Amino acid sequence: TLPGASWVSESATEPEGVKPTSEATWADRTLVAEEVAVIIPVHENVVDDA
Amino acid sequence: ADISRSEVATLIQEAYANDLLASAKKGSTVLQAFPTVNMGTKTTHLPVLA
Repeated sequence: TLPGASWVSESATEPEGVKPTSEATWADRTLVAEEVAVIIPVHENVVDDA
Repeated sequence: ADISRSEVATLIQEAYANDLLASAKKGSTVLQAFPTVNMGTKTTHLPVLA
């Protein structure tokens, strides 16, 4: 989020004389490691005979 | 009255001997008698005059 300025008058006693307060803000965006995998089963005789 | 053979338990140990345990192993006889071939894969064709 971004802060916001305003136009201010000169006064000692009136609301339009006061410089307004405002805030930036930050948030979190995250990496989470997730597991992707496969098992490929084969007969040992097929691996020997290929 | 008297000390029995149960009355001295484990003062009389029992012995062990491997004298009768050995048994000579015998291989295949067709691997003795006939010519072998070293196969590289499941199947081999051998042509014969019919």
